[PDB]
Amino acid sequence: AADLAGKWILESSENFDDYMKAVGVGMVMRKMANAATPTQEIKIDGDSWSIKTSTTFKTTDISFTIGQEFDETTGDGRKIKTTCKIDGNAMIQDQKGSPDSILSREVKDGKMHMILKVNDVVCTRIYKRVDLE
Ligand SMILES: CCCCCC/C=C\CCCCCCCC(=O)O
Repeated sequence: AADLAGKWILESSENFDDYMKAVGVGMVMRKMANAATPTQEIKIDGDSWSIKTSTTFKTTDISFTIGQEFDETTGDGRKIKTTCKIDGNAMIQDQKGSPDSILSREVKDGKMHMILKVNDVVCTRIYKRVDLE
């Protein structure tokens, strides 16, 4: 999963609105989030990670150690317990709360595929790399 490092910008999205409805995001915030073109900046040092997700209206920042449970507050404001692990090509962010959700990221054919799963909803968001320097 080491190649997730760098900067990424959203290229395509499928079923994000239903994902947000399932986790309880309100109407106005869904309007903003659906229209957004977020960037993700991912840094990796050994088993230490950070991920900054930026939009014009909201930024989230998390930092963690692979395998170590930590407190996360999501962009929409849910308090959850998160554990991240590496599974070959993918880094999986397993979120416990109300509701639970699974977020996976992996690079394929040069693009970061982020799959978000909650209850019976699956959302796929594909990011293109932004070259740094
Ligand atoms: C900075 C990101 C905040 C986006 C607005 C908050 C609304 C919904 C958040 C749902 C959980 C996080 C989804 C992340 C999707 C993605 O990174 O493309």
